[PDB]
Amino acid sequence: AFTQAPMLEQNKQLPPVDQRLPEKPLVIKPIASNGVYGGTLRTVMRGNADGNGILRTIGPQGLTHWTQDIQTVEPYVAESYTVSPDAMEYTFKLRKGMKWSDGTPFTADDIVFAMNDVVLNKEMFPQTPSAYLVGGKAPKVSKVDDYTVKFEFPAANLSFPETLATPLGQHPTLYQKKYCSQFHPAYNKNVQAEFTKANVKDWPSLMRAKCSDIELPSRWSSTERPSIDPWLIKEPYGGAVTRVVMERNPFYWQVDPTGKQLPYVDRIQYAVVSDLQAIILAATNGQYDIEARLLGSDVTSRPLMLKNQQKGGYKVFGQTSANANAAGLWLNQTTKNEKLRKYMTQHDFRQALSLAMDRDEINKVAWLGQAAPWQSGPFKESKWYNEKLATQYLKLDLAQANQILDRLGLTKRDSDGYRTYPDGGRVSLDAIVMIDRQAMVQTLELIRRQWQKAGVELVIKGSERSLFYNRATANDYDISIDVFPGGLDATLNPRAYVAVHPLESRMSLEWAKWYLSGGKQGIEPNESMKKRMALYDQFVAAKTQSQALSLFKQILQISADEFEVIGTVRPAVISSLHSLKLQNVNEKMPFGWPYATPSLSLPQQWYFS
Repeated sequence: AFTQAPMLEQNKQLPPVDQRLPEKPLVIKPIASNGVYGGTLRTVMRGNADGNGILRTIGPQGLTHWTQDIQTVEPYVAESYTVSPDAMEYTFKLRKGMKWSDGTPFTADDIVFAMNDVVLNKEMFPQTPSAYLVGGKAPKVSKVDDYTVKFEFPAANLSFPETLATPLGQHPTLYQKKYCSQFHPAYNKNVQAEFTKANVKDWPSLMRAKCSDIELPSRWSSTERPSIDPWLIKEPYGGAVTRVVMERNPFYWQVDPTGKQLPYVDRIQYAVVSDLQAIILAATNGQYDIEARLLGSDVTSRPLMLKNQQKGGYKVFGQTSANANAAGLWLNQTTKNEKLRKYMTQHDFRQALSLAMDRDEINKVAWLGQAAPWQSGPFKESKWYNEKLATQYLKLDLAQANQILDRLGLTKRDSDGYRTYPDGGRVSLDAIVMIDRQAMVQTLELIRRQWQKAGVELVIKGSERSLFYNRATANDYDISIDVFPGGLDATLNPRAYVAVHPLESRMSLEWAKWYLSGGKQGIEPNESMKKRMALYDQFVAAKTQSQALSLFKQILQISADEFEVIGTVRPAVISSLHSLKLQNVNEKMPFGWPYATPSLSLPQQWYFS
């Protein structure tokens, strides 16, 4: 029934293609055209700790997969799934006859092993990955038959199919029972014997070294770890290698609509390059068939990328980042500065700071005019769009900023012209920033000059990553600048709207610590934030789509009313490229880690014309 790549037909030692495929392979409809076999995809990683560059090239092979427009998911590794009307139980049907890369059967036993003996095993994971929890509670995972697996959660868990389409939700398909059980004491009663050979103290360390985890280097550094990936490691991603090579999985489990077993492309070759400038040089000379991850953020490179398209033989395409803001101001409402805190906690003070900002200037200078003014809210293309959350207080209005600050009682000036607190002291805010993030540093320098005209002093505290994070978790900052997620991914990454992320909800990480500790640690949030946290717990456990929509829209509305975080610009278009010869790249796909882009575009159906 099916056909195969010439390089596999060249291999007389493989089983027949019909026996390498499942009985019912997943049929992949191409982005643009039915493809032809062959070729080597040339791409690039920066340094030797860039393993997600492989994952975002080949794609997580999860139980479900995002649609191209990322509005929902469809069965992927699973042939089909069902959900109970209370949304607590998900049952997945697997593809009979599907095989791992080593030709052995892929069955419910593998999913149940991955969940019950790895993911939910507390020696392996003392903290269970949140992808498999609802309100912090784990499901019961059970084998129904050789090709059916059931997940039973203790509360409704409507987001689970979406979670299973993200890179962090792929554990269910990551662990082959046969191979991995060798390193597990419930199966290998002599496993302690493997420890010294592998230089490990315990079996979780052995399991991580041999069988790995979503983002561990060990995922890509061995050639013997079985997978269901479209290409397989052949020259591995060691810590000092200069190139990685992957080759088609002869047991890949998908066909195109003509019955060709995928992928079309035979091999992927990754250059490992230490200097981002050398990557830009190579890319703008056409040496990569795809680069849609590393170059797109450096707006300084777009002019040369565009100019050299004809010379290099490539096409630039623009992608919309999922992030709502490229460099947003997180205002710390639990700042230890008691005089400042009296104003930081006032909505109108935060409003005044936003009105004193000139986002057109920030865009022109920091982003070469390629971004656009924006606050924190989802984009119009998102079902979560809230006009107020997106666009309030965006236009420069220095007169109104000063009117508000006068009304708040900050009229007395010091000898330098700055406003002072009633009790004395310059109105001054410390902003922490990671020094190597140049556009963010430049953004803060611009805001510093702009806020001077409102009589407010911004003190830039740039540092390397460790001190930047240590300052945040120590509650030692007034402002922190970093991205606002939520343009497209608001429910996946809600950190700007409700203080649930322990490192990044920097309207107050002490508030987040209170939320995550059941109120025993951290600092009790204000009523509007406690209300959102309660709504968020209700949302995660919502029993119907309509209830979930209502609850999360309410969170976004309260966030808009409170105006806790101040956006500068939504990201410029992400400049990506592919060779003109490379077909079936979805140039309309969004950009983002939750969709593992560019692999969202189904690289197994890219092909060379």
